[PDB]
Amino acid sequence: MFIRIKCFSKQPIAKKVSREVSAYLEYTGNNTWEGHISGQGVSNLQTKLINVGKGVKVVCNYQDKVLFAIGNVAMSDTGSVPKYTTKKVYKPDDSIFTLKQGLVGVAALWHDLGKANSYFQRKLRGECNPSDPVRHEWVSGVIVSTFAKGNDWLSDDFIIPEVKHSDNVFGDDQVLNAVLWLINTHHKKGLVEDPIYRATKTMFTETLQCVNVNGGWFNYGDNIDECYKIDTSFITDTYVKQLNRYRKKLLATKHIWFTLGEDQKIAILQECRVALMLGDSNFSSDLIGGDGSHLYANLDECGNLKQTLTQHLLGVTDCALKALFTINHHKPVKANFIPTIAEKGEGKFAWQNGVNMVDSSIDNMFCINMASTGKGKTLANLKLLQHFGNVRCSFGLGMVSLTKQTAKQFLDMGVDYNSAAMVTGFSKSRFNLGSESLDQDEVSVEYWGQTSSLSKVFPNNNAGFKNKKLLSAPILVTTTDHLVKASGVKKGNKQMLPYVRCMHSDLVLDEIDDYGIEDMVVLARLVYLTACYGNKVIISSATITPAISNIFYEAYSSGYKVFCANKQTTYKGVNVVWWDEFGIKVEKVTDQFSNLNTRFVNKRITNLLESTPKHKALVVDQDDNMEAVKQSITTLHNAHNSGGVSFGLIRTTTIKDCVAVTQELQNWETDLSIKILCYHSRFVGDTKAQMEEYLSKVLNRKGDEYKKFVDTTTPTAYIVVATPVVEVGRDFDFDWAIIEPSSERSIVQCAGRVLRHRSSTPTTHNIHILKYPFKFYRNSNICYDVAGYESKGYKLKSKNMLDIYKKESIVNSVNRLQGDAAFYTKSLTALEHKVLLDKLTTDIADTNVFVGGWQLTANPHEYCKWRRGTKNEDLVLTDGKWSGNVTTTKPIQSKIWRKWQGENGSITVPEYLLDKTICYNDFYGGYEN
Amino acid sequence: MQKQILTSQKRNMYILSRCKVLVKNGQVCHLHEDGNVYTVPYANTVFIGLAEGTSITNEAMSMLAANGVIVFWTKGGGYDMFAADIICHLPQADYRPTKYMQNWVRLWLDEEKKLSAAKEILKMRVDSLSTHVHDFGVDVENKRVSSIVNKFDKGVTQATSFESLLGHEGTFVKSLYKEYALEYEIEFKRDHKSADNYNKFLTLGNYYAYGIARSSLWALGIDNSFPLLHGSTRRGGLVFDVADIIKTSIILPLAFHAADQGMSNTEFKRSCVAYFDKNDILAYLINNIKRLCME
Amino acid sequence: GNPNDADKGNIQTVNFANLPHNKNTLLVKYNVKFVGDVFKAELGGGEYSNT
Amino acid sequence: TKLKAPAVLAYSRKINPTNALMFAVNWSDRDNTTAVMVGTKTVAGTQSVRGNPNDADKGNIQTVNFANLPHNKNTLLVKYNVKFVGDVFKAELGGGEYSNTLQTALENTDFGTLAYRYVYNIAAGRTLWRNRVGAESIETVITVNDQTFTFSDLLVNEFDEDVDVAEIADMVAGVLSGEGFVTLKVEHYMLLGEGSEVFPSQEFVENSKLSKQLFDLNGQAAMHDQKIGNAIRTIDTWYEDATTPIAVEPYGSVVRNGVAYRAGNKTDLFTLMDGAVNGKSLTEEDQMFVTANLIRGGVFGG
Amino acid sequence: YNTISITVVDADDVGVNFVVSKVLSTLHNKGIFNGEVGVTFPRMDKNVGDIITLFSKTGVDRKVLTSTLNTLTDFIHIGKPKEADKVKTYRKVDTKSKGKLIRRCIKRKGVSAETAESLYGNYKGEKCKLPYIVVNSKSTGQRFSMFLEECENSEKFNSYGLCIV
DNA sequence: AGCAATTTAAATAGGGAAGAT
DNA sequence: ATCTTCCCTATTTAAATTGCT
Ligand SMILES: [Mn+2]
Ligand SMILES: [Mn+2]
Repeated sequence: MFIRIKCFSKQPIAKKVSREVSAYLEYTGNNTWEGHISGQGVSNLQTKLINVGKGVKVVCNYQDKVLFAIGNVAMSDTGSVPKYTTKKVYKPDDSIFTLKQGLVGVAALWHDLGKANSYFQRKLRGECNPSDPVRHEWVSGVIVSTFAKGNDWLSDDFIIPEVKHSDNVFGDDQVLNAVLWLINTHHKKGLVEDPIYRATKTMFTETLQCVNVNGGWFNYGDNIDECYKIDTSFITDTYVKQLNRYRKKLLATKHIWFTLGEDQKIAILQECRVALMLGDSNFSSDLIGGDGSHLYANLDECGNLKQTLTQHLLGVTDCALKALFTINHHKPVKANFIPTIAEKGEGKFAWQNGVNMVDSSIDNMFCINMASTGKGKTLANLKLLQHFGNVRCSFGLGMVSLTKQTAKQFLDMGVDYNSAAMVTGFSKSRFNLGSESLDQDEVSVEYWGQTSSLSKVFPNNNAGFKNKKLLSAPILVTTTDHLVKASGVKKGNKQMLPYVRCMHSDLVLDEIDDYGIEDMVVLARLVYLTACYGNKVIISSATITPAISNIFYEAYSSGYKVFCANKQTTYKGVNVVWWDEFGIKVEKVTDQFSNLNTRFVNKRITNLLESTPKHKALVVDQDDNMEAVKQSITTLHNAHNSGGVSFGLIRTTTIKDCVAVTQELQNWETDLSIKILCYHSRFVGDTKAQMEEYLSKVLNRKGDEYKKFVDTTTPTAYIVVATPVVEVGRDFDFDWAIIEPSSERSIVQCAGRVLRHRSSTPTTHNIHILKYPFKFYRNSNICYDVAGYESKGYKLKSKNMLDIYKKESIVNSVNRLQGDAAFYTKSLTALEHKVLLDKLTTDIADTNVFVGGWQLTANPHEYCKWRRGTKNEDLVLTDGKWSGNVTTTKPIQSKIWRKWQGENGSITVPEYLLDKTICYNDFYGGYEN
Repeated sequence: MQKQILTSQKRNMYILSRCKVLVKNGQVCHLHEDGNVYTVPYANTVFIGLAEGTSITNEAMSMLAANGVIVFWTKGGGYDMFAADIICHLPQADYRPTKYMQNWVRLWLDEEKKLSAAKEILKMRVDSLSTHVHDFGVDVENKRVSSIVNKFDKGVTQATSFESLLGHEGTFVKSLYKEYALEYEIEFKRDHKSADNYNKFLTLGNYYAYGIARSSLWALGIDNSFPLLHGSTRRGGLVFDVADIIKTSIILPLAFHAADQGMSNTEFKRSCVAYFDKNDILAYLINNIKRLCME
Repeated sequence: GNPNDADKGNIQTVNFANLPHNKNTLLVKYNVKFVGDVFKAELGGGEYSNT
Repeated sequence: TKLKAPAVLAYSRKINPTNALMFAVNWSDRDNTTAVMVGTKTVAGTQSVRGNPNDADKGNIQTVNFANLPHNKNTLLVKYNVKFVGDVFKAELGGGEYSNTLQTALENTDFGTLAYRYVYNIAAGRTLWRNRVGAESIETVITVNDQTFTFSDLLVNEFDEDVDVAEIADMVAGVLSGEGFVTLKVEHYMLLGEGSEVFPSQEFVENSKLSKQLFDLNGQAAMHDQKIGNAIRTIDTWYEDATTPIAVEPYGSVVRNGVAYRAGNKTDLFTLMDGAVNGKSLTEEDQMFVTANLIRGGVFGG
Repeated sequence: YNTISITVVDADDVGVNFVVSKVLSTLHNKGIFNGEVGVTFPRMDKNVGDIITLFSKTGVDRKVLTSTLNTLTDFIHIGKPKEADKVKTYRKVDTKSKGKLIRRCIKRKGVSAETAESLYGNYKGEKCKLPYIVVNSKSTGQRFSMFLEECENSEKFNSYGLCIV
């Protein structure tokens, strides 16, 4: 590897980086180094070139592509290294940036006018309840609305009038309404409980007129008259001139505001709100010290009076203005040019040369990567990102362990921690034992990286470790919940960090089908927000349903419409890149996405069907599923075994179902040597982690290394009874599976856990589908709702899987890829597709995906909750002693193959099952006994 | 303190001539006798060498050794036929991996095991020829080179004494050196005290292969003071076996090509860097001693 | 099993029986009564028992 | 392989000491043994408990025991018989799929050293915890199979070489390695001084109850048999970071220090016996520790 | 003032503080603290500590006190005599509980028992929580607990090593 | 002997103004 | 408008000296 590093730094920092860059490369003179170094040499050079201080101006070239660029060095757009750099380059009709500046400046000088009431003064001094009857943002909104109703609010002297209690402060003037919504929602968004309003309201002001004081601001309301008697000590020199210059700025630019569309207004006001909380939290974090008394805004850690309200408003204004400037004029730090990506894929990765069919100069890209598992999907996503140049992306993945797997792939192929940042925000205690030096695994949290210039506008220089890893990451391999808060939050400033993260970075969401329906709705909201700033969305899901692919394209198309009309460019359409392991297709799609997507789906189906059938599923006829499991285990051991040893996966639905199947199979008298494992999610930290590592090392069938992790000498049935934790994110390879039916994507995923690593075709049948789910004996009205898309609004007419599924069927992604809306009441696949198009629709609703008008409100974050689960309290095992109503029990010790013990950790119990003892056990975790 | 760069992937490579080697402002550099200060990339240097009129200091040697750069001094040869004595500072403050030295000792003390290792290392130069084929000079797979390496392999297979190995060593060196001489149409005699460019390019490559061999041996902690091939003529240490594994494959055709094209010594330095870097000859030698040690 | 409760006391009461320290011999008194009619079943049948 | 330990696996106690009866003698009048009586003085004081604030006004007439030497005898005499028994490898509740493997894995145990340290803890005064403190003269007489042994100056912390302890250790190791039993009548004579207060063992009282019960057999002060059994097996100097001999426990755990020395660092007895029945090479010290536990006994099941 | 160290070692079988108290008793009974040798403890946080420190002005040698503590030599350690310009001197503080002062009211004021209960019924009952030692007293035949706390340095000391007045 | 702090000063870059075509 | 020349303008590099280890 031959690199060349050029440096244009000033001051003695130029000399301090010369020591390190002259420790690793030869000096060619004139502050230019050039030579041969290794991969990790480049890394050590990155780590000790960035850590040496601020102001490092380093460009590295590997062959002729830029390896890395330290700082905001413009470096290369076409040629490299400029000369007479200077200012005043373009100076356009910027319009919408002047609009955002005027809105943020006018609102930020009015965002805390409502702290001047006597209640907030005695709240800061501390002789009343610290919770206000009406929040000060609403009081400042009442001030601004009363001033606007009285005088002309855009060109007049200010003077705060006598204000009363107003239920609504939103009128008709679109720009005033924007300023009012920025003022009122600078801490939290208003929440609308009204069902008719949630049913009908769509527009900007027409929804904003329904935002009343009862949506969170009106806490208790007994001291309203003191909350609206206000002093007017803000009339000073610099506050009045700042208010005048920003109001006239808005006055001069609001003529382009009425030429915007609804989508524009929503996205622009979201940006304005994010910059306003950025400036407000930035000025509230630091201590300024000086004060002019008689009025105060915030309190220090000692509770003393600080940050008087005139200079507080001025500081929040300038900090929000500077926030806006750096978030709207940033050339963000991108990743290194990974040299182990750009070469050609060989063999089964040979489809990854589809990036040589995509244009490298497209400003936008919507990848739908429909490639099957085991083909290197995430490596292909990184290849697609690097085809357009240097990489800046957020790999948002479900589960901690899948982020760990993608991080380990990124580490061992070409990516160091100067470009990658693995973020899992829980600090799990799963450590690697055996040998610390001989590990060559366990990707960790260090991020030598490079701190971006956006950290100076965040509160108190961003944060410590976690938010520095969030914001400053070129490549952010993260759990997805660090990105879905970009679309907005209920309370606080947790929106700004993923918002500013997704503003300048691409978004790569892998296996989006494993998320929930509301989770997929907020993920497509994130896709729309990412496309709002021209970034590229890579979706990587093999079993995509047309509905999902369509609504994600429509979210990207609305976002790219926002980005196109935001830079005053005519919208040519979205560069959609359909991708699988058999080919690629790049089309400029502005309309008719459905026929092209279904034609690519049909081409992928015909490229999947002439291949040999790997998963032949038979739906059993035996009604009782207990003895159906027994007979199917006996049949698939007598048919599918490797010299007497067979691996079976009993995929069931819920935990007590799993322990019921386990306790039946343990007490089942047979000549077969059944060896039973329980693989559900309710387990203690230690025990769970141990199951994972063992299962990953015994079900690895790409080699014969497993022969030494199990007793393959004696003919044995190694059976793993598992819940849907096996069908998501597990690289497992079973000889056969017996599936309790809950949804068709569960069938396809548990087909993907059988012969995942081998290529031998089954002869007779490798999957035995149960006749009924076990909830049929508990609830015959609805049985597929647990881990399925059946529900109270979408009920199957019959629950028989002979009626709702094929008796003999080759299970692949084809049934999920096709998409059928008719006959959803008597087939599982059409039931699935129905729900997917009836929840992820092209409407705005309130919990929908095109959400417009409601982004202003708190409604999409309350009624569409990301990871909406049950109450979930956590019973914690502390050194062998349980906390709550747990009561350790003893398992049946009949056929347990492996049982790992646990002493620490915690189990997640729903509040429903907290009533009784969860009865934790070493073999199977939680049950009802 | 990080992984400190592994030795087999270290890339830079110098022999410094007529310059006092010092440290300015953090980095190791060398200052010639005209005021020119050229920096040494000590974190990626494999070895440095010191010719006549050179002088290194203490903290420069420390920054080379603690980073792990083996340093030798080129002069010291005073006999008529032999490269006599090269003085070589080992970085022993870095505590080395141990069991590779134990394996080398368990093969060194057993006489039949040393002979067995002597056998495989004599055909290691034969496979070096086969793997590292240059674009210029001779072709390795011609009838003459294959006939002589076949006679060499047949003779070293039936060998039973180290003096027979020394004799067959002499016929091998005479055979290759003279065949290269024939190809480049010159008369060649290997004298280290000769003004002919085919000779002092060969001594420069002797110093280069010496530095490569001590970096390969020090990367596995192997001392020069365990020569598995020994004799009256062959008394230099283990460096005169792991250095001349790669004469007739790497250095000697490169030395003959450099003495045929006939620019200065610096193109030969840079060509040695280029071929030791492109084919990873250092990592190749380390991996070969790796498959030697555990067998 | 778990070694992390090797700390703190086990502290419980048990029953004990020692000889007093003035006598050094333990005497055990019992009466063993061997009884006849061993082949008759006390409550079983009368064919299988006599065979 | 993978010889999994039985859940019922237990071993009997092989060092059985009697209760250490305590008498008052003189230093030169060693035959006149008068029994040390536990006196008991009453103390008037109101009760103070966390659960009953209403009962703190009146009650709790407590009567705390004590035990001193009489004011005419200056030497405390402690008599107990330590019974070492053989076949320490026989499990009483275990069986012989695991215990027989233990027999054939701990046959190379040097019982000589094990027994030495047992008889040295017998003789040096490890069985005399708080009443060897401050004694100007320590003496131990061991009577074993009509043989009398005299010990005067043995420092209890290190197991130094003396041929007297060694002599007894021979027959003790011959018992412990083979079959049978041996009985050591141990009488300790410590000259504390005229009327010095002596230290019997303590019965467990409740958080309330009385202040302190001293151990009584038929009115006379004594010390617990298991407490002496703690003294005899206090031979463990083979754990990592071994400073002082601790009592040989299956986890190397001392309660009074709040730490366990062999727990959680792969040197606990259970991992070593599973290593023995799976046949990895043990050193001499941990194998001696395992044999000392089997001499101590206890149920090892899970 | 030069000083010497007496550190209790290997006292796990017996509490450390019991050995500390026996060191105090054996230092009392065989002289040592005539009127000028005093004690101090470097580690009183909640325990009395395991180091006795003697800061006699004339100078304490190793030989006299090692002959004195011949009875504690199994679990004692004596450091060489070092010097210290300032030692942190402790004194004796005693507790009274009901009947104590009642008998005082018998023998000083000459009042009857019931009126002596009457003047002291709602009073007294102090509780010392200071770090302490447990001392055998030989002249008065009962064993008690003696409490030590920090006070200003006094020229004269008792027979125990604590400050006078 | 290398370096560090710290001064001292020479020079490099850029912006504004004015004069040419 | 474009481009050049020149004057600020101070920002930015290189040398120089010298205790300190
Ligand atoms: Mn506020
Ligand atoms: Mn504020």
